[PDB]
Amino acid sequence: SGEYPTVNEIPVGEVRLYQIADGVWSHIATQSFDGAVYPSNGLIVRDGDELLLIDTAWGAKNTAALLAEIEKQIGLPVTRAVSTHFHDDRVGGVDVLRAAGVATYASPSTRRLAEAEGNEIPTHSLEGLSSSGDAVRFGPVELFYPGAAHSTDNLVVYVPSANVLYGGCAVHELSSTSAGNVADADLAEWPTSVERIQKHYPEAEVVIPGHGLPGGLDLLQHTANVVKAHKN
Ligand SMILES: C[C@@H](c1cccc2c(-c3ccc(=O)[nH]c3)c(C(=O)O)[nH]c12)N1C[C@]2(C[C@@H](CN)C2)OC1=O
Ligand SMILES: [Zn+2]
Ligand SMILES: [Zn+2]
Repeated sequence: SGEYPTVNEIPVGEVRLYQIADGVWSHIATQSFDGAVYPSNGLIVRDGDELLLIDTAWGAKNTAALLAEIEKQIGLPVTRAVSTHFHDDRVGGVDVLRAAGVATYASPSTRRLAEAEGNEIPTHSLEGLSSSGDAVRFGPVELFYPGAAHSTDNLVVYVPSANVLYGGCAVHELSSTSAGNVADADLAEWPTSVERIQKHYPEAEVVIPGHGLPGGLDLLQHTANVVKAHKN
């Protein structure tokens, strides 16, 4: 009823949307992995009379529910989607999107890693993002490669119209006490990559993590702290 949704307020197999700013929503879904339940976030950005989707809802059925929730709450067509790294909470559901007529995009590095690991594979390659600090425009957002962090391929997304920074899983929520799932992370480079984000988006007003509650710029420094301490 207004608060940011958690696993406790999302019906089973359901998706909720949360208005972040004018023409910017996050989407929140729930999924089970290795016997535990987790929330995860993505982004929706108005693209004129179309919508740009950032990341799936972690699963084919979740992502079908996501499209239905978008049509119910927003009513504009999702035409393009970007996956910010190769894990299932970012690409799981790309096959559903592609069959729905959504054009799916990711960096070549993400597409390679998804294919190698048996995850669903976005159709289109996003060039110009292979060196840390690279940035390219994509409809109403800027895509930024900060360097290796939560994964070697993780991208972040900035909505300049609203100064919204979508950090993806390279950014953790403030309540985070751990670095999350670090199976594919580079703990040594992660703080340097967060520093690049901080330097590049100093005017960010909202910071959205890959999982958990949005906040302000403090999420960036907190993420660095938790990752450095995890490594220690
Ligand atoms: C699908 C994703 C995933 C699954 C379950 C939980 C998480 C969390 C997380 C978030 C908060 C928290 O408190 N704990 C855990 C994150 C995260 O931090 O982004 N990712 C999760 N995967 C799977 C995988 C691939 C590898 C295969 N060998 C394992 O590495 C991942 O990042
Ligand atoms: Zn991940
Ligand atoms: Zn994640």
